[PDB]
Amino acid sequence: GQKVHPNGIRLGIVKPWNSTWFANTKEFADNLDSDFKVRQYLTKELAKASVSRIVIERPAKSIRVTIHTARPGIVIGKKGEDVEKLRKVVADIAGVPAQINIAEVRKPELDAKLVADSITSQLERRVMFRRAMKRAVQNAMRLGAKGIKVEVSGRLGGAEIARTEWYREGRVPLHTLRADIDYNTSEAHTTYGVIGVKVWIFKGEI
Amino acid sequence: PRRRVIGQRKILPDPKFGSELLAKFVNILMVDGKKSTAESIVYSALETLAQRSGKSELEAFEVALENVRPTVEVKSRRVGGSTYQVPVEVRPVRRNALAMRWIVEAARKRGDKSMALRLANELSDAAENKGTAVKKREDVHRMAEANKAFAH
Amino acid sequence: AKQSMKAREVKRVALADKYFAKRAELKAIISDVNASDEDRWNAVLKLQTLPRDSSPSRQRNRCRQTGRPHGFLRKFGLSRIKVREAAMRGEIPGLKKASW
RNA sequence: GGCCGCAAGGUUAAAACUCAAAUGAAUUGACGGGGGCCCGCACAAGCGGUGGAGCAUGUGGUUUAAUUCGAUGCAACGCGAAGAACCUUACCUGGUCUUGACAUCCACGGAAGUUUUCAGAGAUGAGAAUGUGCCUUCGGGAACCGUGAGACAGGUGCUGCAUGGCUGUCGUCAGCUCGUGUUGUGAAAUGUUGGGUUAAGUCCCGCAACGAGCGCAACCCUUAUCCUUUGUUGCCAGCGGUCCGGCCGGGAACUCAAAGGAGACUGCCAGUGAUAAACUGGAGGAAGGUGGGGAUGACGUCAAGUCAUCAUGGCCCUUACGACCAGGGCUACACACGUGCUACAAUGGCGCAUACAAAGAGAAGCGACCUCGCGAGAGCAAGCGGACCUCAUAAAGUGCGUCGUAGUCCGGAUUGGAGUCUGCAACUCGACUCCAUGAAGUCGGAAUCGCUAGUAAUCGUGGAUCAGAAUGCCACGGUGAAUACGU
Ligand SMILES: [Mg+2]
Ligand SMILES: [Mg+2]
Ligand SMILES: [Mg+2]
Ligand SMILES: [Mg+2]
Ligand SMILES: [Mg+2]
Ligand SMILES: [Mg+2]
Ligand SMILES: [Mg+2]
Ligand SMILES: [Mg+2]
Ligand SMILES: [Mg+2]
Ligand SMILES: [Mg+2]
Ligand SMILES: [Mg+2]
Ligand SMILES: [Mg+2]
Ligand SMILES: [Mg+2]
Ligand SMILES: [Mg+2]
Ligand SMILES: [Mg+2]
Ligand SMILES: [Mg+2]
Ligand SMILES: [Mg+2]
Ligand SMILES: [Mg+2]
Ligand SMILES: [Mg+2]
Ligand SMILES: [Mg+2]
Ligand SMILES: [Mg+2]
Ligand SMILES: [Mg+2]
Ligand SMILES: [Mg+2]
Ligand SMILES: [Mg+2]
Ligand SMILES: [Mg+2]
Ligand SMILES: [Mg+2]
Ligand SMILES: [Mg+2]
Ligand SMILES: [Mg+2]
Ligand SMILES: [Mg+2]
Ligand SMILES: [Mg+2]
Ligand SMILES: [Mg+2]
Ligand SMILES: [Mg+2]
Ligand SMILES: [Mg+2]
Ligand SMILES: [Mg+2]
Ligand SMILES: [Mg+2]
Repeated sequence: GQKVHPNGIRLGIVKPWNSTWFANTKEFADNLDSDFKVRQYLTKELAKASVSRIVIERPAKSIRVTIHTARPGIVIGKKGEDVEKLRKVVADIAGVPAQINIAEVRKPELDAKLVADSITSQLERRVMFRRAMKRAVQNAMRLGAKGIKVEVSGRLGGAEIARTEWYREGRVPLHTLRADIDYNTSEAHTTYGVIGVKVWIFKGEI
Repeated sequence: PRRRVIGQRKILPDPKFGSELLAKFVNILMVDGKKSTAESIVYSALETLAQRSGKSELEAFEVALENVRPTVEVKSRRVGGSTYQVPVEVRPVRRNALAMRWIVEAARKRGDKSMALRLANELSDAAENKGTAVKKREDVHRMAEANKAFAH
Repeated sequence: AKQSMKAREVKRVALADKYFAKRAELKAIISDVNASDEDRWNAVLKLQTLPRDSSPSRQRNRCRQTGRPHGFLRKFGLSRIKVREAAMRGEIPGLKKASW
């Protein structure tokens, strides 16, 4: 059968939203449209910066964007010569003045998005999927994670028939609401087609 | 059911007679959840019958009730393609239920002008063994009489 | 959808908001009860002159991302599929699964 | 062929030709018109329907220039589509374009826009005035318009049997595995079997097994009882005035609103039980053994559905399988099926008068009051971004009168005349109003569906989509049953 989104079912319990502004009906569609464009752009340039999440907030007639990254030095640039240009382009796109903050991600091997992106890159570079999946599981578990599950599906190895394979260690109780689960996905465009990757990481009870 | 967990549900007494049995009769006669119409109809019929008899509503209803209620029925039991018609007794609550249901269904099929008149005429007839309800009871009794060879 | 449909929608919006005021004034003239039927006839003949795409009724709601013309929701500006996709990632503020 | 026999036949006993296997024992599943033990509106016990009539709507077939495409046993058929006059539109006929309706690169004339006229169904072609700037090292960079080439753009074209993502179903069924140890030459087994018990691989005891994971249960939302804080636009018990209007002065008791707590745990009593798990009953309490309802869908099955939400390998077209416009079609019609609505009446039809809800929406919007019209509506026009204003008198119910069993004072299909509103535009092909007309239908063959309580049945109200267009879909309250011996 099908499973519920691990993020969606815990938004009122343990997980917070990625957008934290208020608006009436007349502003709502425009706000989502601008947020979509901003996130797409920052994803476009900052690909080699290992950015996990982009939080967008709208205090009053302005905007504040906080990006979480594992390589803050390359994002910042030289004494801030890049944050200002990114700020100016975001201000151009959104139509309001902007301010940008950088948050460092300690232990980047415990973030599901980063692991998914790493696995995708390795698959693109022609690496055997079992090798990469086992490395991901070992790296996550050595840093104190309570559990990790990694699933890869698609036309594996260039075969004529697609299939799905997954590995798991620890506890991953998806039916427990209060539990802290980070779940995220990625796609790889190999010479034979697309390969999908999903990662679940279980951290703590409350 | 397979579990045998149910109990029994409480029933309220009738408005102006203080009787549960009349309330059950009203419920049997009700359609679509319109209880007020059914209770007015039954009250009118009972009043007319009491006037045309003189005893009361209560024991007149009771007297009609002993004349329609059954005492033994049949149940089917498949064996090898055909069916045994085994006779079994009826509990008193089921006796009352069957009597009231037969009475109401017989009264619904008549050609008078109002349902109150239909019910009053039918129940007055049944008070002394002339209606279709007593005929149905006699047929049930006869059919249960024939197949007593399988009554263990 | 096709890029042609998106171009057509953009052009229709442009023509509509370019001719809004003139359409308003001609329609106001026609809708009046105290006037001259000759003026009403002239106004009717003039209203047909404008390009058909200037009518607001010629525009179809579509998803801001994919262009799907079915399943729109006015509150968000997206069809059902994209609403669910975005809402499951916490990108729509205050929205969550309901149960009552 | 020989030998034997009355015969039926016995006995000794080949070859050509043809295939890549045929066969024994044991292992894991699946199946049995095999055997035990359980469950489920599965039967039984009851209530109301469908299959017959008229109409709405989807499908098959036939027809057509076109009737665009997909879903098509359970698990397709009021399905994608939460709303086809033009647009949507993907289809047909005709008229037009070729670096192009939509992006980047180079060269050149360049404001952006505002009214205009002729020809044309429009696409488009030609023409007439006007602002021609804005930071600017006066070199201009350039929001953005036209021309010239190619590198390219474009494809709702094919393959869901090349794929990602998403969904249906078995099934909210109680199952599905792993590490180490042991047993077997081995596929494998044990654990996960046995006695009780539960809704449950739920729990207790024994055991060559010892432990662990995903499932079950708990954490989440709402409803039922009480407590504390705050009282406006919400409330009015005790006081003063009244135009009888909580209307005013006032009060924080009460309904109510929304934040935070208590509460239900087999907690206590009795009996059985293997002193265990547990089971039957009782007290208190708003609620008793999972109190009610929702969310939550294990490992997998069906090469199940979706290349037309999107993304994508490979194939295919490039003055056309890409692009623009007008008109038409998707709404046809000897017929067959699915899902619905309205009826066939007296537990009713009609007339007059009068009680009692919940939930929700509102700025290119909801729209009161007053006037006109029999009516749909029209004119003027307060209030509201809302516990304040509008939508917006709830209906079934109740009291009085009539009709008195008739194809009717039941039923409201079809048809003629006159209009209203939205919209450039109601012929094909919209909804609604008034007058006239008054069809089949008297409870439905063989068959067949739903439901265990605030449920079935019946009566009204709101929302999304939306210029206009619900008998469909998603929500909310009023009245309120029958039956369950049993497997
Ligand atoms: Mg496209
Ligand atoms: Mg439209
Ligand atoms: Mg011989
Ligand atoms: Mg012989
Ligand atoms: Mg064999
Ligand atoms: Mg064998
Ligand atoms: Mg068996
Ligand atoms: Mg069996
Ligand atoms: Mg039955
Ligand atoms: Mg029919
Ligand atoms: Mg079709
Ligand atoms: Mg097909
Ligand atoms: Mg349906
Ligand atoms: Mg059309
Ligand atoms: Mg698939
Ligand atoms: Mg060994
Ligand atoms: Mg098992
Ligand atoms: Mg086993
Ligand atoms: Mg065993
Ligand atoms: Mg056992
Ligand atoms: Mg367990
Ligand atoms: Mg659960
Ligand atoms: Mg008690
Ligand atoms: Mg008790
Ligand atoms: Mg297939
Ligand atoms: Mg498939
Ligand atoms: Mg198919
Ligand atoms: Mg296709
Ligand atoms: Mg057209
Ligand atoms: Mg159609
Ligand atoms: Mg009538
Ligand atoms: Mg009749
Ligand atoms: Mg009429
Ligand atoms: Mg049940
Ligand atoms: Mg209801």
